[PDB]
Amino acid sequence: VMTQSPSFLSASVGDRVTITCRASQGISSYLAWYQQKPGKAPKLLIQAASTLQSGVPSRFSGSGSGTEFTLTISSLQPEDFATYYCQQLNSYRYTFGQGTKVEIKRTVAAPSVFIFPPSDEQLKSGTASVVCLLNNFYPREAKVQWKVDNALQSGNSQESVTEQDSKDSTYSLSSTLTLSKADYEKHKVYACEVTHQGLSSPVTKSFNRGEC
Amino acid sequence: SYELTQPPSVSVAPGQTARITCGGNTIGSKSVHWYQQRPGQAPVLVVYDDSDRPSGIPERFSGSNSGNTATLTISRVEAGDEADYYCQVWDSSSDRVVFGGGTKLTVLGQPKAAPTVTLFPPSSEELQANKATLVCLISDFYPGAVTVAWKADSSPVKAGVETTTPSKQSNNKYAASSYLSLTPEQWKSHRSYSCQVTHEGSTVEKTVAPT
Amino acid sequence: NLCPFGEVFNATRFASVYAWNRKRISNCVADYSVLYNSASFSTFKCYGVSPTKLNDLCFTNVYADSFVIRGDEVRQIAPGQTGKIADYNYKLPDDFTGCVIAWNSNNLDSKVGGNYNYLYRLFRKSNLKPFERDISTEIYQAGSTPCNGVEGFNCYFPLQSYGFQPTNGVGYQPYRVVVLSFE
Amino acid sequence: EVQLLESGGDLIQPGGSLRLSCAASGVTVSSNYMSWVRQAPGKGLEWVSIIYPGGSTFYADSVKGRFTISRDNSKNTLYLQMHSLRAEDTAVYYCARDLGSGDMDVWGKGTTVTVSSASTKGPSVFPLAPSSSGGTAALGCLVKDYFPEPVTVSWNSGALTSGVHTFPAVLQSSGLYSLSSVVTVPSSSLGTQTYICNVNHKPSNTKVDKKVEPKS
Amino acid sequence: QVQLVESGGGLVQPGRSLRLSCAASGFTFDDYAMHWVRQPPGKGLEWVSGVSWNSGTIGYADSVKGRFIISRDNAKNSLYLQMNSLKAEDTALYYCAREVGGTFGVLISREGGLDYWGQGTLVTVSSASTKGPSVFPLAPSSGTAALGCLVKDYFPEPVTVSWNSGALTSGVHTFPAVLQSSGLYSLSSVVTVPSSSLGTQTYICNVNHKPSNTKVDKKVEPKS
Ligand SMILES: *[C@@H]1O[C@H](CO)[C@@H](O)[C@H](O)[C@H]1NC(C)=O
Ligand code: NA
Repeated sequence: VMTQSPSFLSASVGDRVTITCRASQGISSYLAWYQQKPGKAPKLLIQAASTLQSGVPSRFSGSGSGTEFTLTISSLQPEDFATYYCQQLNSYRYTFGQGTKVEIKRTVAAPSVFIFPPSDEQLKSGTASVVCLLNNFYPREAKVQWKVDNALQSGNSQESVTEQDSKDSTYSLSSTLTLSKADYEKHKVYACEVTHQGLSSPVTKSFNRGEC
Repeated sequence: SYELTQPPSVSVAPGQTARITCGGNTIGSKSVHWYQQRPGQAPVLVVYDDSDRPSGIPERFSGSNSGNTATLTISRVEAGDEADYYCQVWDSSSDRVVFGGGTKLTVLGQPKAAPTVTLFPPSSEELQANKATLVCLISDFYPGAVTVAWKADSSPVKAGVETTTPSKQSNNKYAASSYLSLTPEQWKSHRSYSCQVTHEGSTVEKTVAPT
Repeated sequence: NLCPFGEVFNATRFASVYAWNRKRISNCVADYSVLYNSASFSTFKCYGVSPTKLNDLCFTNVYADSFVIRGDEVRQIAPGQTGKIADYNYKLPDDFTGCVIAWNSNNLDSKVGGNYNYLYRLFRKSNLKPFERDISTEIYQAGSTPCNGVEGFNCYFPLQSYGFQPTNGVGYQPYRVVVLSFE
Repeated sequence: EVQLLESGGDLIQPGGSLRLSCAASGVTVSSNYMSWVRQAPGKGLEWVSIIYPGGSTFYADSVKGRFTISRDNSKNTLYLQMHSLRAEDTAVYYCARDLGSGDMDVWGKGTTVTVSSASTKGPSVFPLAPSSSGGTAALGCLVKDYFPEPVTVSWNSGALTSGVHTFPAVLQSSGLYSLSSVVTVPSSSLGTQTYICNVNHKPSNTKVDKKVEPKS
Repeated sequence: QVQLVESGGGLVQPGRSLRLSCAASGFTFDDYAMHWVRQPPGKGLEWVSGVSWNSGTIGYADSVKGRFIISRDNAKNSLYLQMNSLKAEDTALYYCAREVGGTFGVLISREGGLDYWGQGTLVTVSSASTKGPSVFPLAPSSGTAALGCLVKDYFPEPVTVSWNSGALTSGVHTFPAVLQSSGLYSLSSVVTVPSSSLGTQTYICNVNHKPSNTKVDKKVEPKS
């Protein structure tokens, strides 16, 4: 088991980043570091714990021996934000680390909250999907609470988050409260309460069923 | 990195005894071996394990080892004993066999011999290939120091001259050879060419002529 | 007289696995009691013969093969095994009739700065035959274009150094192996 | 140049079998350590199998007895035979060249393998009509109840790209996927510019253009 | 009955490789330790590497550590020394020697020393190009008469000169080679023979330049 820490890491452009990879026992200097961006294949960075692969810029520095190994990026760059893995070398298992995701650190931004009632076309099918949107925010930690007639709904809503935007480094979240037609018509007020660091208080977007 | 230090040069008159030291940190704790090397030959073991001799080595060679200085003592020095000598030990710390810097043993009192000069004109085969080389050969002289000078008719020549450094022969004498590259037109223009070989003030001169 | 078992096992230094040494032993009475009654061996497996019941057996030739490998790689010194050692360095036949003896030698073969005396073969086109020895140092061509004896991309030196350090785990520590063969 | 092009990934039921290829150029498959490495959706890397240049093969414990690695020297191609597939085998499969010590310097683009018993279904595209938005409007499309992944969503046949957020799909309790694609547009262009989302689901040969209009 | 033949030397470009070999004969090879010792021209002896009776690598020179790999095959009574990433400071005459004694001997002995020594094989590390020599007869010009051969413009060292397939050794003296400003060596060898013997015995010098595969036998005779 390769214990890698931390799982997530926030840094700025030009910073000095340190990623730790700990083995349960001594592996001498048999360790490799990889860099993988979303949707791309992994890219070998450093082999033998301290040999920068040919072509990789001098920012990536590898060191460590015995049981603790570190990957050090001297000056972080916009193209360095990715997920980094460490691998045990010269072993029968070819064990990988869990991975360390390096993310960008910007100013806090509150999400633009929008709510969408289920369309009339979907209600004809016997199912109602209410959608709550959280647009362009940072950081990723956000809480979406569904309220139906002031009743907190848990157990019938799923949500999804985009990756960091390539331009403004913000996230967006979409929450879907899935009900059926009859359960949707037994109530009136439908709201999602959003709590985020960029909000002084939980903001709520609501609509009343039947009213425009 | 263990390091051995031998004197670069030692001079001993014939019939006397020579001492060649071999310094090192606690070298008395290690077995010291000595090797003789004659000019152009391969090394030959003469002393091993501080003070032992292989079969065929005269009893004149002896060795000692104590403290921080091992010594090679050769008694009744003959002229044939003039050669190079290296000491060697085993560095158990760095796992490496170490040799000394070497000691050139020179036997004094050798008579000053005049150089024997041999000069060859350019061969007819070389002249047909539009080249011309004069070969001046110097052998059987002592000491190993000689100044060579070429002459066209009666005027000197400095361009196109290559001369060896003196090298000791098997008989402890020295030899050398100088070469003068010319064109087939320069060799046939002058009436003669001369190779002057200076040695201890004395100058031996040989001359060749075209055809 | 007695067989020179003390020369091989108690040898000053052992060979690399790729250049594994072989000493032929014959015309001597072998006292195997010195071996199987020794509590200093970590690995001692015999194939086709019982260890204690060898003093009453005779053989035409007895071969002793010695080298040094990692502790993890000791399991490859056995019939029907695969791996860099069994495939590209020292291969035992499936019908092996002998014993394999190994012991930890971290106190002897490991250097602080990094040993250079123990190597292993990393690249090879095909697996070795049983009891085959390959000490060639030809540049291994891994790519489409030839190498003509020059390293570079897709042109790797076929040998690799272990670099035994004393701080390595027991799997990465050097183990002196001695393989006895009978026929 | 040097590249590894793998293919063969497809949707397959659990227990079934599939064969993946990996054609090589610039690297001799038979002369190198070749490995397969997979990556489950949203998870880390996992080494699967390796074949030594001498022919020896080694497998991971999760796939031992179910996966077989092999190669064709004449075609310079690596293979990964898979049988008795399980749901947890769903991953993106890469073929890589190992430099011997374990480090892999050459990678492919990867082929996707999805192991699931669920049947194929085209999605229903419902409009997320824009209402009152604040300083700017915000509408979208709900691509609900489809299997399997993936679906592609464009707006106005590609003419609208700025402000588009297509969210990752979520696996609903019914086993069908469902995502949403939204876009922010100026409130003044609501009654002038037409907005149509274009959803394509290749596994079901489904292509749907949904016209999103403000609700009255 | 105890000799150590060496080969594999020659000209090699800086950065390339070269594998030396040392054959043993007339003694039990798997009983003694074997060593490589090199010697640049005019410089001292530098121990390169060694290998014990059981093929155990036993250290390296600090300048060669990591680049040289020594090994032995007791079945072929031979020793090898693989040399990689060669540099100009590696240009030297490499010897091959055996060692009596302990530690790396077959048993618990002391330290007998480097017993027999081979003649060595010369390794030249240069980017220059190999060139075969040109042989010209040095005709005698009329006791005793002196004649010889001129081995002009060759690279690299060495060249071997004999006379009458080695049957003529008395009165022969082969001079060392020059190193002309053009970068090429030139050598000459002279024999002394009586004046009244020219018409009888023929004289032929045998020049061999292995690095360029050049063997020339030239007939020296009086001119005109
Ligand atoms: C090796 O030497 C030790 C003593 O140094 C001895 O006890 C042991 O029996 C020897 N083993 C062999 C195999 O000769
Ligand atoms: Na490697």
